[PDB]
Amino acid sequence: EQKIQETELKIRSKTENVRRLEAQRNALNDKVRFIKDELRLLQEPGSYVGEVIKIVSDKKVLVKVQPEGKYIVDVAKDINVKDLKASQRVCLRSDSYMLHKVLENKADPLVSLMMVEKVPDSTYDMVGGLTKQIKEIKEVIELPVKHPELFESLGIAQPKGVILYGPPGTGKTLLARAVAHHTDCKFIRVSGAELVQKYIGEGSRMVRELFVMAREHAPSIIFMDEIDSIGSTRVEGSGGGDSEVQRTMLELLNQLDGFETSKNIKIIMATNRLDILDPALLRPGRIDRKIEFPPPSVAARAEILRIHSRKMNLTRGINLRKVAEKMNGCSGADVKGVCTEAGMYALRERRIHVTQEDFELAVGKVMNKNQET
Amino acid sequence: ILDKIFYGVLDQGNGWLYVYETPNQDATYDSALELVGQLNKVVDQLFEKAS
Amino acid sequence: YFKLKKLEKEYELLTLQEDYIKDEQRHLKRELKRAQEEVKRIQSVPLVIGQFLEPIDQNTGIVSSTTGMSYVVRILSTLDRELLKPSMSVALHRHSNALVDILPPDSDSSISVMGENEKPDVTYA
Amino acid sequence: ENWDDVEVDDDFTNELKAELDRYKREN
Amino acid sequence: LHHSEKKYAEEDQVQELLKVLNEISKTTLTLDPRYIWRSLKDLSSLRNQELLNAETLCFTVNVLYPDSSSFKKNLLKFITSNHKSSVPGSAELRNSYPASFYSVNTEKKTIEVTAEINCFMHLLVQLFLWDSKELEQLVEFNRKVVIPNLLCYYNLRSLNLINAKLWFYIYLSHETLARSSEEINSDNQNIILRSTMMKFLKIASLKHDNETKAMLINLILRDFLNNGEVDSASDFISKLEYPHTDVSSSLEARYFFYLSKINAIQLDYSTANEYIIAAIRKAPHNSKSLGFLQQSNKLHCCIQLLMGDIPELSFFHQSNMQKSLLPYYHLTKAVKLGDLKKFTSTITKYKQLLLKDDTYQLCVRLRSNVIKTGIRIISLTYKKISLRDICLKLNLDSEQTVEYMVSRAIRDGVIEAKINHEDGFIETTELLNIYDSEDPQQVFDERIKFANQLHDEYLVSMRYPEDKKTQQNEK
Amino acid sequence: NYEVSEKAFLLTQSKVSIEQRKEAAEFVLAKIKEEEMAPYYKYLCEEYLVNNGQSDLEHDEKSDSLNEWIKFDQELYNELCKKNESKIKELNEKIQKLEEDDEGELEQAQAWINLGEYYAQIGDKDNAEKTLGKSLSKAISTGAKIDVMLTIARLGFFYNDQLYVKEKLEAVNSMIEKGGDWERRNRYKTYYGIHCLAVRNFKEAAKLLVDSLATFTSIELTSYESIATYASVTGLFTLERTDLKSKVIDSPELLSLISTTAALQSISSLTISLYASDYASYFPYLLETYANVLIPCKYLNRHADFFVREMRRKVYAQLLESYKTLSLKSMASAFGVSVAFLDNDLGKFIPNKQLNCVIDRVNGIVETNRPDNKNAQYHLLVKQGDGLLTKLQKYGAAVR
Repeated sequence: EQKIQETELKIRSKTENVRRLEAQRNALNDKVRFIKDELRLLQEPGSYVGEVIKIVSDKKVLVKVQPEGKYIVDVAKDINVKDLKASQRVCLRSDSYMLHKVLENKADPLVSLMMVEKVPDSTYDMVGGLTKQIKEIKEVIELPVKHPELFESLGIAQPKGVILYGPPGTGKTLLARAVAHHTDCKFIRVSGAELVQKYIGEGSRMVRELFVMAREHAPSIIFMDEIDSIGSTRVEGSGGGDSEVQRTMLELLNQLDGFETSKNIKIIMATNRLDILDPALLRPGRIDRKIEFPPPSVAARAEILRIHSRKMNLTRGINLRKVAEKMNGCSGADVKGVCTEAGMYALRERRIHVTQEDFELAVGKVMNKNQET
Repeated sequence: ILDKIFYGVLDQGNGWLYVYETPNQDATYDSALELVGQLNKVVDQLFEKAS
Repeated sequence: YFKLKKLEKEYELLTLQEDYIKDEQRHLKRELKRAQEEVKRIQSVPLVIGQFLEPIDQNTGIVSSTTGMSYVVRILSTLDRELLKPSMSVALHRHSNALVDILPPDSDSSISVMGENEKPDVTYA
Repeated sequence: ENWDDVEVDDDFTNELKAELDRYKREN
Repeated sequence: LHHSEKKYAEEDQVQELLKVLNEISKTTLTLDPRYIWRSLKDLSSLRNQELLNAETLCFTVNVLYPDSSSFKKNLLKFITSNHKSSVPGSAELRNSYPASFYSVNTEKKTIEVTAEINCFMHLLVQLFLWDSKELEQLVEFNRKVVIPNLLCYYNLRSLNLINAKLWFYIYLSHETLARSSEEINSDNQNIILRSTMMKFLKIASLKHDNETKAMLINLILRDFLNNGEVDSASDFISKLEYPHTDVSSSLEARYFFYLSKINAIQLDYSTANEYIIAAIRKAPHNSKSLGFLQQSNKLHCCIQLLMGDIPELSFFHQSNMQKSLLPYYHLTKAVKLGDLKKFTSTITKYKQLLLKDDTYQLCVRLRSNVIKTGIRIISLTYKKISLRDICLKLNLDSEQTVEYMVSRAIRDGVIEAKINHEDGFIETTELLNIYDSEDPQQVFDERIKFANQLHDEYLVSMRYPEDKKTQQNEK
Repeated sequence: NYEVSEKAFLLTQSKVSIEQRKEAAEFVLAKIKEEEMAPYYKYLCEEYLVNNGQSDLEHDEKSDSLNEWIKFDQELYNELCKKNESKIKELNEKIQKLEEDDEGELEQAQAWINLGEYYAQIGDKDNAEKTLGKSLSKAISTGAKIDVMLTIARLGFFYNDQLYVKEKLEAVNSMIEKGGDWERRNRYKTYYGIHCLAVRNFKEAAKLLVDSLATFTSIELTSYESIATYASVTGLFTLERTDLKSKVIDSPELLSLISTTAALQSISSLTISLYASDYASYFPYLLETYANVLIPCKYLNRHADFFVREMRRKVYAQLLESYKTLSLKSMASAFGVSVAFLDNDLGKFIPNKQLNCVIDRVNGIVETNRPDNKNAQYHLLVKQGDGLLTKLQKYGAAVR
């Protein structure tokens, strides 16, 4: 019976070769599904996005089309007609001009610098160094945003806005990204240049885009430009730019508390003087708390020099407190400038570390540079 | 010639001279630089997925 | 006696699967042939301009063309997450409406013209 | 790693190296 | 006290027995019990010391004994048996269960359970013999039993893996008896041992068992090296019956080690140099393989010196085993400088140490390569050297003697030079500039197949384990 | 502590002048009076033997030496007990009050560091690291971290430990990585380059020495003038002739070292003579490099002859590039070497595959061996295939 058992050896021997066939079969099925998806996707005429207006008991629906207008389409067989609500984001096919699919509900209009980000790159260590600067942020921002029940338990409102102060050369612009990064919130930057155009309605629609976006995205942080006088990013306002859109902007921002009644919305604004804007902004709901940048004294700038020394390479025997006593009213821009000057003398010496002799030459240059104008 | 300015070799015994072209080779072994860097990393990462 | 019959029944699988291995290789050559033909239909001669907005699924995305009407195109297999720009002006197809290539944000237009020099001839120092 | 570490040479220390200075004046 | 000691080890022995009992009954799982039997050798050796010897006494009483009643008594007779409840039938764990080898159907001989029980019984017997180091009558008595029993039984795929490890104990226990004492009964016993290996090797040839043929060949090749028969070793390796697929890496390294010693006396060192390298790569680096790594590393140095090439000194330095490699270090320096009196005094002091591994007899052939290497050193440094200048370096006999040592060199193409007698100097014939020839292209074509050799052993091995994923249910 | 170890090292083997040990005896005799060298003072007899090591009045009574000042006396015996009292017994009562009263943290940690430094001069390495561990828990900033790297370094330079020092320095820097300035980072990197001299890493010793600045001074570990010799000898040993021009011969720090101390004669004599292709005057420059640098230094004695041999083979290779065939009246005549001795130089270098050259007997024409069309695309191109195949099949054959 060994002759038959020897023939059985071919079954187990060729079985290992059969297993190689299973390797090419799965690789072949991936190519079949790939080519099959080519004819389906490439022949699609395309589909746009529209908002649901109202539902009809006749198994139709009215969807507003941006390039066209309100047009009644037919509800798809896999889509519920009753699940469609007002201003619901759905997908409509451009061929038959009917309903195609349903997307997730969110506000996504034309985006110019309006894109909502999450935890950008910033830290309290680089833009910090002052005790009162960070402490006032915790009370005005960190407490009401993270724990809104603190003010609600006492039956009092919580600040939704802040006005930044202090002499020029603060650096609070990058600090705004640290507020959204450490609090795990969403950063929203509002640039008045992209939201104001000569076309009719741009000073309105672009502002209403922020109004509709802030409804669902309310747990976020908003930062507005063009008003900032504090010296970090300073346009010193606009005489003719803020003389027109001021009417279609500030009225829609106050409707958040009056109409939307949405919380956890932080409006970060900065100005050194109130001139071209509304003198009535001092009312609650717009300007609540005011954080002033303390003067860069010796004790305040002593820790600021310790900020760069962590990233910078320094030698031994350097006194960071004595350097702070050598100047007067040194802003945040001049600190980064004198550290840049100190790195220039190190390149001439071909040393990766900045010797104490280079600092005395760098401090002498920044004092005469800051004295002019 | 010691500083690689002029390309050539002389003969001190017979007072002769020879022809020396500037390129002595081309790019061949340079492909092993990407080969040695791959087998010292990719191979080590394969042991991590096994355990 | 069933031991002899159960063995001969297993060679029927071994009979077809020997020549079926090379059938997949010849089919793979046809799949690679069709793969090169599908790439040509994505771009070829016709091309248009479109603005990317948001994706949905692999090889699927929502864009905005020049005419203003949005269309669902087929995202290139190379662009997935990091390589795919969240908002960028890209190239599309006229009819089939498929993604083509990422176009650079050209600042040259008829309004707000900013000049640019290419290889100045002035010698340094 | 071949003909390098422990075998060394056991020459070229002093006597052989110091002799080569006298050859300069003998020419 | 003693009662609780016997029942504890027997429960663990049956627990490991029931795992391999149910796997061999349904279809063929035999690949799985092979992994369990690897740990069975280590778990049993540690267990033999604890709970004394009484774990094997109650195990025989539990199951049915075809031959095994008198074998335990004979094993217990040499140790001066201490009898505690030693009457057969004292411990009964069967209690009429299907997995317990139900007694009524077993005692009525209506079913045969002896196949898996008897073959497993002989395995535990050989484990205690090597642990207790029992010799003399107990070695020959068990050899007369297992061998006739294997010829009567018909071994299946799983049954061939049982006795595959028993043949190692037959050859191991026979060699330890001869080295302990030499007698006329040991030489005649080795004659039957040699004829028995070839009879069962033919049986495993039809079954095509990978582990069985791997264990036999390693034991057969070692027997040829002890007797030193060239015709028997050369004809045995020409068949190439050794499977390279499922055999363990430890069994592979032992195979390449034999080919290095066989090809060493064949005066072909090109193939023998590769076999000693492959034996190191296949052998594990753990402590249990140090015995093989110690002998294999000593053979590598002998192969290199016989090729004219000198091995690296870092092998005798950065390693941790260099304490035993000291005799080979002085042989390395003597070949380089070509000193006449250095090699003679080197092999004289270590003559006793090198006799154990039989590497001192190969040192006689190393004497010829002492000058041959020195000729290669002086030939590369001096292209044209006078005939009298070589004798002044190595302190040779005469110019007539040195002329004929270069003769034996270039016959095989070692030095590749010529001897001009009329001009009176030896000139090197190598002009280099071989990059433009086709000789390098011959080796270049071999490197393409070397990279392609890694395909069929790899791409096929992907789906090999994967058949258990599609068959078994997943969450 | 390094000033004694450098001078007393001449007491080991001096084949040239006895006055080298006499001038060094004035430094050893002066330091043992102020501080107790007993761990190193007794280590002189227990390090090397049968030269100056046999003379002792305490452990073993014999006289073999060229200097009798290495023997114990009653003066050093009384000073040994004084160091165990003022530095230990007096401080042990003061440090015990700070531990019970719990006064400060960093202020008390500095007392344990200063106490641990006393055990280094006494020779107790168990209590030196024990008091360091108690101060390590109280240390936070890098002010107390600078004395941690020295404590382990004192085992290598003072106690002469080539093994446990390298393993401990890598563990401390890996746990807390700061580095301070470049001079603090040199203290780790300087030993890494010096440790290569014991394990014979050849050109890998100057890797971290060249990048280190010339102002590095460790005092007790090493001095300012001695550290300049390590970077000068090993720098030319590692960097090739092309790197000597833009780094060694022209440097702001290096050229200031030889101007102050004339005992180097490396970055100048061995360079300028090589740039001028003059091998006649290049030969005697190796005498002052071997005799006045390598011999007096401790760690440079591990190699010795290994230095100048590779430097000669390097400069002989540059001569082979300037001419295809050389002459017997060029190398073996004007340079001072002799036919018998010069042939022994390259005689063992060629079979080592370090340098390829052809030496002639009768006509005496040295030919330059060149690979021509072979170069690195012949043997080096195919070597990477099988060289990486072993590491590629290591995890492939054994799986996990």
